[PDB]
Formats: sequence, structure tokens, C-alpha cells
Amino acid sequence: RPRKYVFITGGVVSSLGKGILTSSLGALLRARGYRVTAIKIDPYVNVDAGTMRPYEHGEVFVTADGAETDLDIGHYERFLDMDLSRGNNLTTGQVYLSVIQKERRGEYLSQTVQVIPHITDEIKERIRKVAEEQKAEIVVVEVGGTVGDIESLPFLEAIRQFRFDEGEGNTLYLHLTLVPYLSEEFKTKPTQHSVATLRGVGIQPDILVLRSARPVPEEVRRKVALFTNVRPGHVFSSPTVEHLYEVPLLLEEQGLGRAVERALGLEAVIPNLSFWQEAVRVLKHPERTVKIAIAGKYVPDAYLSLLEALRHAGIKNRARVEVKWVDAESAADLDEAFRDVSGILVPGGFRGIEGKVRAAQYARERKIPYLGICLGLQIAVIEFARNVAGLKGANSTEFDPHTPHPVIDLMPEQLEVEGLGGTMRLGDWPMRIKPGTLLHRLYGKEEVLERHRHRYEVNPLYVDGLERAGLVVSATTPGMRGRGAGLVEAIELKDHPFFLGLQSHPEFKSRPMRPSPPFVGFVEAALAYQE
Amino acid sequence: RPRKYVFITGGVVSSLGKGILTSSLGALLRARGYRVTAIKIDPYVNVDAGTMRPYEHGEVFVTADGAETDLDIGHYERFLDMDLSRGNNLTTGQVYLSVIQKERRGEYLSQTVQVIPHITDEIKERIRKVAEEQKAEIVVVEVGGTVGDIESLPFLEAIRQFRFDEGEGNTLYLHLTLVPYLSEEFKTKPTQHSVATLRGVGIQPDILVLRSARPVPEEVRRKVALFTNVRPGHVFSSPTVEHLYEVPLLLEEQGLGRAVERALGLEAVIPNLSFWQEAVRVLKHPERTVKIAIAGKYVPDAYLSLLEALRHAGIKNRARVEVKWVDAESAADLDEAFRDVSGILVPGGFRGIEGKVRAAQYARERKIPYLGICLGLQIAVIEFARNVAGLKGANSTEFDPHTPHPVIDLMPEQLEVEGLGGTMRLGDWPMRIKPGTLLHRLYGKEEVLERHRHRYEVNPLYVDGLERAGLVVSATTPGMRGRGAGLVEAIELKDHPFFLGLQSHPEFKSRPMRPSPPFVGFVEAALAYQE
Amino acid sequence: RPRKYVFITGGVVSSLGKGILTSSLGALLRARGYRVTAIKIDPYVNVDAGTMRPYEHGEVFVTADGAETDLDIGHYERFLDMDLSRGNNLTTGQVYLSVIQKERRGEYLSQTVQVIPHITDEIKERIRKVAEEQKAEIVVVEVGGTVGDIESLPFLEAIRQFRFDEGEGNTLYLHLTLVPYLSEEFKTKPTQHSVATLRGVGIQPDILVLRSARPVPEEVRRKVALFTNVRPGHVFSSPTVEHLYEVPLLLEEQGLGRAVERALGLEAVIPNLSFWQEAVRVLKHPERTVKIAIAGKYVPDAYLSLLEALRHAGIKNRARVEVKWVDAESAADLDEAFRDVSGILVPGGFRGIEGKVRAAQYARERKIPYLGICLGLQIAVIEFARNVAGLKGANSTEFDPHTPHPVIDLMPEQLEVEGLGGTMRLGDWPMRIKPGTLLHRLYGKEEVLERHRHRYEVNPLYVDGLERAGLVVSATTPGMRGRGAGLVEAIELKDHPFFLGLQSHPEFKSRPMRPSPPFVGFVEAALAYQE
Repeated sequence: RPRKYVFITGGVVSSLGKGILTSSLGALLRARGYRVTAIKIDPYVNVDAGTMRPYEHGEVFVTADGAETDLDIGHYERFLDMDLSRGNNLTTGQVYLSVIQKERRGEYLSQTVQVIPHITDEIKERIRKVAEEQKAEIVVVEVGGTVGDIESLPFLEAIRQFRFDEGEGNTLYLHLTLVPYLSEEFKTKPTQHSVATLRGVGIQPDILVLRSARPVPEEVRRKVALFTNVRPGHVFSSPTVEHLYEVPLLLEEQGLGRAVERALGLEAVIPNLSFWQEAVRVLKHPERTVKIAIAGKYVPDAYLSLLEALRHAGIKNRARVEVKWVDAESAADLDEAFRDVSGILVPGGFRGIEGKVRAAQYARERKIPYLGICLGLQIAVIEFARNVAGLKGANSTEFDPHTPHPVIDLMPEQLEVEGLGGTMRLGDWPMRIKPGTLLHRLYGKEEVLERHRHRYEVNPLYVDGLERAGLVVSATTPGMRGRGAGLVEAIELKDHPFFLGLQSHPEFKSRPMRPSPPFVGFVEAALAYQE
Repeated sequence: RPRKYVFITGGVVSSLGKGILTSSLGALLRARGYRVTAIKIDPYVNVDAGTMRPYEHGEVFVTADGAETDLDIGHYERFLDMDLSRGNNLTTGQVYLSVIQKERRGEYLSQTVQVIPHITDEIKERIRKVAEEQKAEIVVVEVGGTVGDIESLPFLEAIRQFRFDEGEGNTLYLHLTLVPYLSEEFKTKPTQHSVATLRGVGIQPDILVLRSARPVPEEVRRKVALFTNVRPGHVFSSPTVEHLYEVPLLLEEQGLGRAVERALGLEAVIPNLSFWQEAVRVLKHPERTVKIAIAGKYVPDAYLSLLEALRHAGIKNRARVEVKWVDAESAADLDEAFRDVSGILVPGGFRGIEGKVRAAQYARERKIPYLGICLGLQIAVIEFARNVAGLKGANSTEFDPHTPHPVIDLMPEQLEVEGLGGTMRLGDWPMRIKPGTLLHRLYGKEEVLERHRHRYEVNPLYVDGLERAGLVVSATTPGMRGRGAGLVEAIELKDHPFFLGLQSHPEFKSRPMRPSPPFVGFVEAALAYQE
Repeated sequence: RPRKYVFITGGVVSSLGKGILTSSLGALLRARGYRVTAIKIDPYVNVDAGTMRPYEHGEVFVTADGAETDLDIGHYERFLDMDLSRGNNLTTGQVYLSVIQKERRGEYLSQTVQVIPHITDEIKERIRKVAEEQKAEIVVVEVGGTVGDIESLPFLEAIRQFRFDEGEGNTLYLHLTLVPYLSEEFKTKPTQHSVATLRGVGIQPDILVLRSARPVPEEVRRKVALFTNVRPGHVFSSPTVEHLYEVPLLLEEQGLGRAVERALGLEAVIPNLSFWQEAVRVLKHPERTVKIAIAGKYVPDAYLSLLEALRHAGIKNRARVEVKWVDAESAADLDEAFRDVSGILVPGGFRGIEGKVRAAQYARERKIPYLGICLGLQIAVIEFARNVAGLKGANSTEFDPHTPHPVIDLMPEQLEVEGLGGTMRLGDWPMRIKPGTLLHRLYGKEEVLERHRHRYEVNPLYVDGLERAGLVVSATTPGMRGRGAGLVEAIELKDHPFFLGLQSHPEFKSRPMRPSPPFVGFVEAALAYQE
């Protein structure tokens, strides 16, 4: 059977929730039993999100294969419930670099190389290759940027060519626009202009989705349909909502799923959205409520996946997890700052370390549930080494390269591989959990995979000592490709309600349908502490 | 004083002679005493014309610095009478590669990199850097491609930004369009639409040039002026003409030069166009006429510079040089094929060698003026080695790598430099001419520079022998950067009216104001042979 | 000296307050001593607002010359403090009808007539003719509709042609756009696209005004400036405000006035905005506060000028006039409906009459200040005739054509003029006020002009009787062109704090700088009643 392509573009302005739209349509299609995948096109020149601030100006997601991508990929994995790869984040830098390298190597056999057809060919081929390896019957492609700008032009053209290449019934085009609401009057002029510009570059949308404060009434939607050339029944609303998980349920309700099936010539399949329905029920009507503090170094979307993991966890506990932001780098005031808190979470980063060290001490001495992710584990290791192992001024050579006790340092030279020096650990790394530990109790397995993004590890040489002082290493890595063999992956304390730290980013793999165990435990313990 | 920028764009269709327009405006400005330069923007992805067919689909020009550029650069050098560099041919591949390399190296300090402002900044900086090193007061920039297409978009935007960056009075914009002529009716609709699209991307042309079979009458030009927002006096004609050298004279006549001075706030300077006037006089009223044959391997624009050199030469001889194209690779029929010919020229290339070998033999035995360029010299060396030195099956290892006598082969290992193996000789190479020779008689100097583009040289080991058989080496190279020291640059025969060959491409440096000596001699000798 | 033209266009969406923008710029220019005028272009096909609902879907303003125009004209008169004519409201119907009539009469001398130049010529000529008769040095023209739509196209083209026709320095172009505000992020994409579309039709704005919830910061304004081709200092903000009168003060503050003077090559004049400053002071800090009820038949902008008159009045009384909307057509409940009210106003119309009759009775018997406009006077006449003159079932033949007492009926046949039958009275009509009356006390003159828009008059035959029953006719009309000679223009009662009715629409001539006397009295009396 023919593979189907659903393209999604945006108009008028950006920030209309096009990523959640892509994710929501992907979920609707999966709830129908199809094998699906999503590709995020980012018109920027960056080859990948590798040279960008990992938290600062938005979170940089990390795929199982170690790719550093745009945060939308995380939205896709969570809504489609699947592992994506670096091929799912296509950028201008990738496409142009890849094409330029080919002609310098003379691979274009002496022809003059141009945006069309060469850059556009490269783009389509990349879309098909990824869809091929992930064996998808339906692939949802989101074009980043805004129709009408210069950057997305090569991509709008590339996807326009799919209609002819794939044959009738195999491609569908959706365009998301902004419909400001004043009067109680909906202003449709901007979407009329956006669609007109779109047709100008050669694309006729099949389906329109109108972003606005509230749903666009039928009368208005019909008018938009007639002046855009789109069937009235193919114009939908995208109202602002309280919970993102409402989006798919809402879109299916209006008939977007039905419209897409038909437009693609697929026989109607009744979707099973029971999960989304229950998740939204739990979200609107929590059974309980507990607040936890995030002593973060970056107090938007810097912790997108993190906050998502907590939400997936609260649902699993039928509880609304309220988040308190504690600067941490801001001194002695830990009693008030953690008063109405029942759990303390220290997330990753790469400045305010000393402030976080204090947050861990307080949580360890006051018996407050503590979860440490990436840097969060290192901090707990650092403060433990100081205040329990008596290692004066213990630290990571990241913050203090001259510390007398580098309990945390770069990849030991003994476990390093040729040509990989100075490269952090990325993507899935195997983790061997220790039976009888808290970790083991949370996961329920001995071998699991968790994603990483860091270049500092617990110094092997200080392990024996820290363990004697009471620190527990509930997990390590048998290594990978002969690298980092034996490195500590998790730590915890026995005489404590809940004190756990992991070197990986478990938020990344967290899914609404499968909460990350470390977070499920954190929220659970937090509830216990609350009484 | 402020540097001035004159941008030139094209609309409706390509192939309107925009390159000659740029060149003609550059000449008009030079005839006024200004220090000028021209930059050719080629929207293609190729980093340079290096991986393209050197002759086949158009000639690839070579600058003094060894850059392989688009052929327009040659038009610029000839009309502006100056040496340009690789910085004068800007492409999409250069700009994107250069920007992509910078962000992978993290030089963009973690920001997200985009076409605007990063790709556009790169473009403007490249335009300014080149204009800086060549100390130009006025720089004419030609944007390749056609307004309305996707590829030139980053460049149209980059140059639009110059107006603000440079301040009032320092930038001017010209747009060339097609005005079809039916009825005796001139169709202005296409240029109305082109200009409207141009304004759409943010540029308002100051000057319009209308390409058409004949000049566009004042009535029509006025109408175009009013609907485009351009002053009536700033709309000019570009009629098809017999001789390209007529273009500048024609444009100055209508007042383009005057308009540009004013628009740039420069006090009127009366241009001295005496040279162009005389050259066109000689071209329209030749004193004599001689035909010569070009036994070329590529029998358009494959020999652009070559044909230009011959024209510059004919003018210096007050004679119209008619060119006969002899396939060469097509057997025994040399009497008819060279009947009404008074000179035989064998140009460069990298197939029909055996056919050319025959053309050289005939010209040597029949006392017919012979000029050999690049391969042309090697061929003459090959046929001489065979038929005069008795070297059976002598050849170049390029055509016969197994010949028993590689009289012509790759760069001898003794004269090669580390890391430069397999790289041909490019750009200016010093040539030491031998006194008393024909070469010496033509140039009138002992040391000159000529441009190269080839990876095969006369085998040093066969020189002594060939010289004893009567071959003369009237020039060699003291080398360059310790490479190719001693290589033969030219050959000739004593008992012959005119038999000369050079390893370089002397056409490249030929200028209308300064004909290349080797060609001046060729045409002169050709005339002698004619009687 | 040359006449100056300031054109104003709108983009992205309509409803951005472009009318108040035009009015506010007009006021800024008048505060500088210039003779100004404004022209409202309405792209609709209606020849004038004559066949449109006079109140229902927005108020239809009426000029001194009896023209029924769009409501913006009222905004212009109030802000520019001047009388405009029908030539100040230009529409598509006017322009096309006028051009079509000319070619049917063969006035185009057999040429083929087209939108360009014929329709466009007609448009420019109409703009100049009106500006001529009103001797304006600066004329502000507002183009209705939204750039990007089909209807305004002929007009955008017409005004583009002014630049060339008028010469340098005499025309200026402003474009108003929507800049949505999310994040605290201002979305500039829509205005970038709007301006780009504008340039596409051939116009380059000189000044930009950005409509948004709050003022657009300098950083954002600068970015918009660079991508639109507009000087940074020529990009302004138009934030939403509490009082419209704040707009001019705000725009002058940012420097719009300064920018316009300069752009038009006029030497800086310091504007006297003392009036606007004081009016806004009084509006933000009222001395007192009184609420009055409007028993209207149309309970938006249906009473634009009406509400404006009340505001001008409250300012003159240093009091905030709160308005209560009483349906009137909705029965016995007059005590609650008028509880917290200190004045009852019955406005014009042409259904719920019986409901209004009751409102007048209550206000007359309870000694509550009463002001009747147009129908409001007739109603007071009708209820007086019934409840005081004992004329059972008295009425207007408009509501009851079969009433036994048509105290109000159409223009008496005795006072009608040939060919004017069935045509209501429009524009200024002279009114002779009677000394010693309340009317006379309010105006302070014996002869004044007030605008009309109605076809029903008080029956002359019932006057004598009503006067004996206590009704006072404090004003009549000596007629006009021999029509309606002697008709009643106003009525009132002696034994009452304030009971006054006028047949004209005094709201229409009301100005912020000169409140309409009838309203000044109403608000004053209302305050008295309040104690």
C-alpha cells in the first residue's frame, strides 16, 4: 500500500501551537492503529540544536540515538508514543551542507547546482529516507517558520512536489492560521491573505485550522472556506485550552480525524482515545494535590520535558503536582523557601551550584523527598562528599577545576575511547539497576535504557569511600562501545523517605502513557510526606 | 569620501545581457576616472565554477589569483580593464558553507542562525570586503538569477539592506526587464509586473533599462516610468546591437552615465569614450578581412574569451577576423577544410586529439600561421615529436597513459610540492621569454604573467631531444612557490611564417584596450599569408 | 504655496481606529494653524449612506449641506472643528456612476474607458475639487477598506499617482497595521506582510503606526523600520486608551506631528493642544457624576454623535455623564427603570413608540429633566396631546396613519415645493428661537442653524390647541427655499425643571470645543435634579 503524507504549514504569525497540532494529529492517527512518524522541519541554518544553549532559550531534546534536536521532537515522541531519530529534525544547514559537500566532491557530475531541483531533491529524499527506516504508513511533516518568509521557501517548494511524485490520494496539506477575536467579531482577513500567499508559492491547503481564543463559529468558518477554496467541512478550530491533552480530543470531536482519513482515501477507523480521555479527566479533577520545588538554574520551556515528566507522574498518582520555582543561586532562607513543599527536585544544567548544594543538604537532613537529574545527581554527590564523607571543598572540576577532591570530573582516561575525548555521553546508555534498592523498586527491572547529555561523571576513585560513608550506588553502566564502563548512573540514601539521583535525563523518555519511574516515585513520596 | 554602490537586477526572463550591462556601466564609470569594481552574484549552489565543465556548457574564466569563476568576470575585466579576484564571484554555496562552518564551530555564540540576518550579513560583508581590498569608490554589483525566483531571494534582501547601512545618496538600484515587441506595439506589462514583484520583496528601482529588439520610444518609456514609480528620465533602452562595444556608447548617449552620477550625488564628469568610439569604428568599417580556422574540440561561449582575444587582435590590425569552425575530430580532408583559411588555431580542452594532431601537421608543413593554446601547444609538441623527432606513437599520458613516449605528462615529481600533487596550475604564472624568438618579438619583454588552467606539462626529459630536432623553447617558468620550476611555457619553429604555442591561456588577460600579443601576431601573420 | 496631501491606509485587519487616527492627525495639524480638511474614502458601492439603516448598523452622519455620509465624517468635524460636505465622503458608487454616465453621454470622445486612467482620474479630481473649495493647505485622505482586498485597489492606485502629479515634498503616506501582543512578545510579521503587499501595488509608506494593546517598544519599532524601508523615527505606536481624546495628545508626544511637518517640508510650528489636555484632565478627574437614561429604540455606534454630544456636555459641566440604556419598547416598570436616573433622553428613530410615550409622561409628571431629539420631540408632542390636551389616541401618521388626531404628520401640502414631495428635510435649517424661553436661555441667540434628517412635522393645525393646553413653541423655521415655512423646531414646558425637545439633530453639530447648548442644559439640569 502507498505511504501517505500529511504536511502542516503555519501562517500569519508563529507561536500558534503548530507543534502540538502536529503531535495531536499524529496521536489521532496512532489511535487508529496506523504506523506513524513525524518530521519537524526547522528552517534555521543550525545543522542541529547542538551548538545552542541546552536550557536557556528553550530546551534541547535528545533522541535515543544521541541527537540534539528541537523541542518539538519531544512533543512528537510523547503524543505518538515512539522513539524518533535525528532524521526527524530536518534543517536548512543539514540540507545545504549536505548538498554543497556533494558538488565539491564532484558528485553532481559537473552540472550547475541550484536550490531547485538539487536542494529540493535533497529535502524530499531526507523525508522519505526517515519515513522508510521507521516504516510509517502515514508521515506527518511540519514545516517550521511562517508562510510568507524567505527561510521556509525551499521547504514549501519541496513538499509541493510530493503531490506529483506520490500520485493522487497520497498527500494532504493543512495550514494553521491566526484569527484574532475582537465586538465578538472574528477577523478572517489575515488567514485569507496567508492562504493566498501560500497558493502563490504553489500550494493549495486541503484543510484549514484556525487558531483563536475561542472556537470559530460555523458561519465564520464557512466564509473562510469559500474564499480559500477549501471545503467547509475541512475548516476547523483550535481554541486555547487549559490542558494540552485536550487538543487531540477536541480536534477529533470536530472531525479532523475523519476528514484526514477520507482525504487520504483510507476507510474509516474508529479511534480509541480512552487514554487521552482519562488523562484529561484526571487533570481536570485531581484526587489530591502536592507542591514540589524545583531548585533550578534556569527559573520558558527550559524544562519542557521535565515538567512533562512531572505531569505524567501526577496523573499516575491521580494528583495535581504544583511546582514552586526556587532560584537556588539566591542565602540562608531554606525554611521559608521550602515551607509549603513536599519534595525538592534539582534539575540539570552546566552557575548557582553552591545554592543547589544547600538545597540538597536541607532535603537530606530534613527527610524531604529529593530527586536529582544530571547535575542534580552530581550536586547530591558533592554535598554528600562534603557533609558526610568529610571531604572538605569537594566539587566537580566543572565548577572548581582546582578542588582537592574532584568527586565529579570528566570521563576518566581509563574508560575513554580514541577520538571520543571531550565528547559528552548522548542518547540511550544501558543502566544496570541494583536489586533491593529504591531504584530497583521503582523500575522493576535490572536492565533499562535512559538518555544522557553530559560530559562529567562521578570519579571512580571516590566511589569506595563515599559508599562507606553511607552513599549507595544503585546503578551503573556496563559501558557502551567500550566507553564509560562501570560509571555510576544512580545514587540514593537508605535512611531517608526518598532520596534518589540519576546521571541521565529520565524526563526525555517519559510518556503520558508510560510515566518515568523515577518521577512516579518522586511524586508518590512527595504525597507521603504531605501525609 | 563614501563608497557608492550600484546594484543591478533582472526581471521577466534571463538572458537579457545583464552581464554586458554591468560591464558597460562599469566602463562608463571608469571613463570618468573613478576607481571601480564589479561583483557577480551567482545564486547557484556551486562554491565556484571549479567542478563544472571548463568549456562544454560555457567557458569558465580564470582570474589572476587562480580562481575558476563564471564567465561574466571575463566581461568585467575586459570592459573595466582590470584584474579581479575570486571575491568578485559570490555564490550561494560560498555564503551558506561559510555560515554553516561558523555555527558548527560555535562562532555564533549559541544563537539560532537564520537566513536573515546571518546569511544576509555574510553576503553584505563579502561585498564590502572585496570592494575594500580593491579600493573602489564605486562598486557595481550584479545579482544573477531572475527577480521572482526562489534562489536569488537571500541576495535581493542582502542588497536591500545596503541603503540603510550606507546612508542616503550612496546606493542606487537598476532593474533590467524584457519588453517584447510585436503591430509595432511594445508590451510593457511584463516589466510592470516584474518591478511590482521587486517592490514586494522590498526594493524600489531608481533606474530601469528595457531590453527589446529596438529602442523603446519616449512615449512608452514615460508610461513605464509613471506606473513603476521611476523618474521618466531614469528609464532607458537596451536595443539589440551588432557589436557589444556599442552598448556603453549607446547607454551614455541616452544619459545613463549622467543619471547615475546625479543619483549618487557626484559632480558631473565628462567621460572619455574615445577608445570605444574608435573600436566600434574599426569594427563597422574594417580595413581588411581574413578568415582563420579554429580546430576546436567544442565546435556556445565555450571560447568566449578566445573569440574576444581574436576580436581585440583584429582591431589592432584594423581587420575583421572571420572564424571558421573545423570539427577536427572529423578523416583526410585537410585541403578543403583549410582552403579559404589563412591561419589555424588549436584551442584548449581535455577526445578529438588525433584529429587536432593532423591539423597541426598540415599547418606546419604547408607554412600556415599556427597558434596553439594550452592543449594546442601539447598537440603541436605531440605531432612534432612524432613526425620530426621520429618518436613513434608519442603522446600525452592524458590521452594515452601507455605511450612509449610520454612527451607530455603530469607535473614531474621532481618539481612537485607537498600537498599540491594532482592539482593543476592556476592563475598567473611567471613566464621568461627568450630573446630573438618570435615570442620575444611579439611581447617585447622578458618577463610577463599569463594565466593557466591545466595539469599536464611538457616532459622535461624529452626537451633536449625535441630541441635538437628543431623545436624551440622560447619561454619557461622559473616556477612559483617552488613548483614547476623550469617548465616549458612556449614553443615555436624557426623555418615557418608563424608557428607558436603557449601552455597558458593568453585569451584570459586579453583586453580591448590591450590585445594579447600572441593573438596580435597570429592575426598579423594570417594577413601576411593572405597576401 | 503647494497644497500638501497626507494619505492614510490600513492593513492586516480593519477596526484599528483608522478614523480616529485620521481625525487625530487632522487636529494636530489644526493646532498648528493650518487650514485643513479630511476626506473619507469608502470603497463600498453605495453612492452615499442614504439607502442604509440610519441607526441600526451604525449611525449615518449628516453634513450641513444635507449629505448622508459615513460616521467617520462626524469624527472629522469634531476633531478638526469644521463643517464638511458630501465631497468629503467618496465612494466606489459615486466614482463609477459618475464615470459611466460620462461615457454613455459620449464625453470620453469615443475612447475605450478603463479603471486606469479614467476611474483613477475621477478619484483624484474629486479629491482635489473638495480640497479646493474648502481652501485647505493640508488634506488628510483616509482610504477605507484593507490593503490586500479587491475593493480599495482603484483608490490605492489613484492616490499613488499623487506623488508624481504634486511633485516632491507635497505628499506623505501613512499605513496603520495590527501588531498582536502575546510572553510579552509583539508579533510584527503581519505588518511586514501588509507593507510588502502595499509596496506591491506601488506604494511605499513614509510613516507607520502600529496598533496594539500597549505601545510597541523602541527595539521592536526599529526592527519593523528596517524591514519595511521606513525610517526608525517614522514608526509610531497606537495603544488602546481609555479616552479617545488621548490619541492626538499621545501621537504628538511620540513625535508624529513633528515627523509629518518635516516630511512635508514645513517649518516646525509648536502646536497648542491646551484644549485636548484640559478635556482629558476633566475626563480622567470628573468633578461630579450623574447618570441619565436613554430610552432608545436601538439599545453599537447607532448613537455615536449623540453620545459624543453628551460627553462634550459633561466636560462643560466638569461632570462624568453615566448612561443607562432603557429599552422603552419593554410594561409598567418606570419606577425601577428610572430609579437612579436624573435625566431622561429620547433620541431619534423611525417601533417602540408607545414605550417611549410612557417614558415622556413619567419624566413630565415626575419633574425629571427631559431632552427629546427628532422623534423624541414628536413623542413628547404625542403624549402631551393625549394626556394634557385630551386628544384621545393622538399620534403620528408614521405609526398610526389612521389616528383621529394626526398631531404629527408629513410635510403639510401648503408648505411643500414642487418636486420635493416625499423628501425629508436634510442639512442645516434656520431656527428662530423665542426670547424668554428655556431654548433662548440655552443658546443665547435668536437665529441659529441645526441639522435635520426627518420627513415628519408637527401638524400646524394642532399648534394653537396644544399651546392653549400649556405647550410652548420656543422655536420655528422661517422655512428654506420656500419650504416648511413656519414649522415647529422646538417645544418645552414652563412648569418643569427641564423639559425640551427639538426636531433637528443637535448632536451632529456638537463639538468638543463647542458643546451643543441643548445638551449642556440637559446635563446641567440633570445635575440640579441630583442635588
